[PDB]
Amino acid sequence: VRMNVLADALKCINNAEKRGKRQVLLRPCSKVIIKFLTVMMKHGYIGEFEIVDDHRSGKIVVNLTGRLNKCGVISPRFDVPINDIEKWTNNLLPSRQFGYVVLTTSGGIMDHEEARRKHLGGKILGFFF
Amino acid sequence: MGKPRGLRTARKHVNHRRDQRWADKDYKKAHLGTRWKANPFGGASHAKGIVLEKVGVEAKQPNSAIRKCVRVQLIKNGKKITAFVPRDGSLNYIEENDEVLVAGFGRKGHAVGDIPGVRFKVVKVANVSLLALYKEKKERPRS
Amino acid sequence: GRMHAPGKGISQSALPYRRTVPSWLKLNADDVKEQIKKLGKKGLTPSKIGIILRDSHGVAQVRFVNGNKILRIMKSVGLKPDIPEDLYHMIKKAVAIRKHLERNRKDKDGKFRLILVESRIHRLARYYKTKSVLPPNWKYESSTASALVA
RNA sequence: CGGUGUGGCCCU
RNA sequence: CAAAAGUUGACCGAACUUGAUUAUUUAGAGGAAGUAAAAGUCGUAACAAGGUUUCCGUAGGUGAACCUGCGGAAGGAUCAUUA
RNA sequence: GUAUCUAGGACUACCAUGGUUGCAACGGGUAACGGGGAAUCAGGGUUCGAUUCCGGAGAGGGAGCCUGAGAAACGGCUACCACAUCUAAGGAAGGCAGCAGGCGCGUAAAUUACCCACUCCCAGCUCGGGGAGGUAGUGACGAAAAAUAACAAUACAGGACUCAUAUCCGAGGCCCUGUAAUUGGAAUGAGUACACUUUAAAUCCUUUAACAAGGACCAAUUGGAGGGCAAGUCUGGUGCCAGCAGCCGCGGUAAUUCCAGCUCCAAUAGCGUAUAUUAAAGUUGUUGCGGUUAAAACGUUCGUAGUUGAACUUGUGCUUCAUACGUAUGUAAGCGUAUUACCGGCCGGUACUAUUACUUUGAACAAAUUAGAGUGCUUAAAGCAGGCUUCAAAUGCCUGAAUAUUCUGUGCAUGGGAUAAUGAAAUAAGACCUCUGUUCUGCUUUCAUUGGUUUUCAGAUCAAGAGGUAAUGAUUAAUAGAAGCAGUUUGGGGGCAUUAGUAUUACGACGCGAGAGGUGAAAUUCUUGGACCGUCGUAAGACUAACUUAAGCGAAAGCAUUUGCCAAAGAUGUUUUCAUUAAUCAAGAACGAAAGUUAGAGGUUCGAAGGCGAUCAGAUACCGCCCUAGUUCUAACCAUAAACGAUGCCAGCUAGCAAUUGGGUGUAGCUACUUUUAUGGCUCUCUCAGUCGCUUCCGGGAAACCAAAGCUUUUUGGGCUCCGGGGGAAGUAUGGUUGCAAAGCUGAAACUUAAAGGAAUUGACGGAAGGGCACC
Repeated sequence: VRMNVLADALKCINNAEKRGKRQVLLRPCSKVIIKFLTVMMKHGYIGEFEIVDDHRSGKIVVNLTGRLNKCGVISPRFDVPINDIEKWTNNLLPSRQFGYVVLTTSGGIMDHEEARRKHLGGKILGFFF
Repeated sequence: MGKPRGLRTARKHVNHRRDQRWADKDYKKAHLGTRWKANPFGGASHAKGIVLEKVGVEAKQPNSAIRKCVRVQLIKNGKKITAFVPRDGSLNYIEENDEVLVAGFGRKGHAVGDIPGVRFKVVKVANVSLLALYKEKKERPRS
Repeated sequence: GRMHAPGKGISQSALPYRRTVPSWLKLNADDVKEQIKKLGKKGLTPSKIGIILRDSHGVAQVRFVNGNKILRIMKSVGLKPDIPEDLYHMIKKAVAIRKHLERNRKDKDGKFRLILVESRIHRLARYYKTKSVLPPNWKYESSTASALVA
């Protein structure tokens, strides 16, 4: 059963560049997922992604540029306040230099350093580098 | 393949710890409450005992050695205690039926050297500091 | 998938994209609203009501010519009976268990198959118990398997 | 295609 | 008028004496396992095809190790053609 | 209703028949007073915290109670009970877990001190008093500080240095560097003691007159020194002795581990022992491992309590400016609209809002401790002191004693509207902003005061319009799932009739002749006239071979004669229906070949056990001969197997290649003749469910092996359950629970042990395979 519609969508992206699949056939077009792929394009991690919509769910095509290493996911959505976001950096990132964990607070979906300027505590969905 | 990553699961998830505390066989050393049972002097550091008799033990194979061991009774719980003397000689420093202090043997409770069934080592005899008697720092009282 | 089974197998229909075609169909939603008053009054189940309109006339999809689901098309002219249709096939399939296994016992393969449709009632009927399509204090009893279907 | 058990303990 | 001693009703209830009951301990003639077993006696099971191929759910039996029958498995020695 | 200062099943009486629980309730168990708090590192911590702070409790065991505001008080009393007091024998007295003492006890712990100066307290009280509280003697439990000399040439050896000379070589050598009981210069303060100081007084610390080192004194060790793990293959001694030693192992006559000496080292006023505890230990783990086999998936499938759940449910823009720098966009307003109703000058006050979880800023909320901002107590550990042209007067202001984390949490405000569910309008509310009633509940004001009488008002709520504008009110059916189906069907799946096929077993009869069977070999056994043999024939019960597959069906065990029957499932087919009906799962309910029991059948092959022949040293066995339990089918009863693919199940992706099962589909295929056709067969093409095999990671593992055992890599994450932490103790005890039994679901401990094993390489061209050699 499709338990979490978030995480299963993430991993097949990581199961593309290893054999070098420059494209991704992807399902099933949720609006929380559409709020997420542009964050990759907000730092230029993938290629062009497009979404056809059948009148059941929709499905996603994703091209890839090949700059990724691994996108990940913590499960389920742990609740994280402001004063303890830094714990989820060092356990999830290679360093403070690059990479981005991505949570979502009551204001929306963002980067952690974006959230470190927006200052509103929220829930982890995933991470990538 | 298993482990319970559900969020609202914690009421399962510390019952399933304690149900497997006594698998780790070096963690029942105090948890079952047996330190008053069979650590043969009662769960303290050392034991103000009394000498019973000098016993003729033999070392483990392939080592034909005779460790010249002693028998102890205790005034704390009153059982039979088999101890061991270092630093060859000192059987003439025993002077049997003496109020003896006896410590452990330095493995947290097992047979250490080639020496079976002896889970102790002496450090004191007759309240007069057994260790410094070979180097003759303290004069040994005889009577 | 395939709950009571080893198979991963998958078989279903395939609905098309648009929601109005057949536009060439001169038939409206109104004569088929009489056809359910004509055909569905003869005791037919909501599935096989929807299969005679496909082959004969043939409307591809009544959901495109009319908005309501077909039970509501049963209800809005008054053809929803007391019993939901799909368990009514299961209980008939359940009552054939107490016709084969009443005399011809030792069929523990067949006697396995009682535990399915009793469970395939009791998980399924728990859903329809909630949805207020039949009231609670509806307990399936073993003697009732004859008379619920007959 | 016939049988056939045993080898005191310790030596870079 | 106040008013001691003596005391009826209770009222809570010390301690006294049986019975049952909780765990920790405790004797015990014979019974029966474990390791210590290494200088003991009788065999030779298992490991090569261990010289009778092994192996488990159980039955029945002999000093033992085991043997024996039914149903299986490859940790087998057969990944095997063989028209 | 009683009592009680008062709630009250507090408790009496009358009444009801309830509170509570697999979200571990009641039951026991703890070498368990809670807590503020304490110790260790990267976090998460696991241990504890008796003990100065706070709070709750007890004064031997227990229990009543006076007095007072206030005890169920014990440095108040009473009882009894325990253990002890005195007595003239009539009586009286008793709790140190207050202080300092002893006694006992156990590894285990201080003066029968001084003082009310400090801090607080007591009252009639400035004044009295307080082993509170302060100080001292006790104390290597601790923490902090820091003495063992410093300096000189010669010296004696090494080097640079100048230089002879250079595979060599020395001298000018020499800042240096050592050894120097060589020589010193002797720098000094602990000891030392006037006086002083501080103190209730006194000591001690600081200050200090007089004292104070050629060391032998003014004198540091404790443990090591084979490897771990730092540093004599020095010596004597010793000979598997004594020992050593955490482990690995050293000692068996020329010892690197023993005993000494030797030097070397370690840390140093500290070293060591044992003992619990955390770290090492990512070997208690969510982060953070493991399950093919190294320890390890219930055999099984459903199945609630569990727990986790699809998607879909108001916004990008549009214009401008603050604004980065023609450009950008991260800014606010306008603009695709409750951007709420009103009075105010865009701007104050007021009408006035489906929730949670979550997070926002917070509020409240002892310190002390931790962290710590300040801060030259001589420094530190402290501690909150003190700093200050002031130098010639001090009037000399202040800084202070902060700040948050353990002041974790729940809950009590507020921000915010992502995530996470919940939440309307389908036996009918779609609304009416509302003049609103075709309800009625009135409700208080003016009728100076007051009501009989009724309207405005109806503060209003409950009928109520045909004041019905009403897109009037129902998300897609998921490569979710379930049901449906001319459906075409499939299969050694089941049930249940009915049925076939050779053997074999004797038997029957004929035939013929003395052998037959069996073994490595024989023997046990059959046979004079008729075995074994040939032959037909009668039954008889078991089995359903061949066809049998790296086929298939089934959930797994298992499951093969025909044919009918009675069903049920899976797969494709489907522009059927349904609207999340879900996945997996403690407890639990169906099913599990035999083996094996419980009565009742039926008896063929065979057959544990039991006899007998060989063989052997023995055979109680491997081989034979006989039959016995039983396999057989009916009725049930245990329910375990290596019940194995030694790998649980459902969602996704990632690689081919080749077979083959079904179902589809295209032959722009042949073939078949009923005819070119038709149904039909095969071949090709496509297709889903695959399952097998093979290929190579280019994945992963310790490897063989693996397409999943991969995606558990980056100290990682798709869900859910059991389940392992070294051996052997041991799947044994002890009880429960279940069985008619044999037995199962269940499952430890003292003790004992340093290894048991995981794959792989090598020794076996060590009676083991294949091929080749001499009269060892």
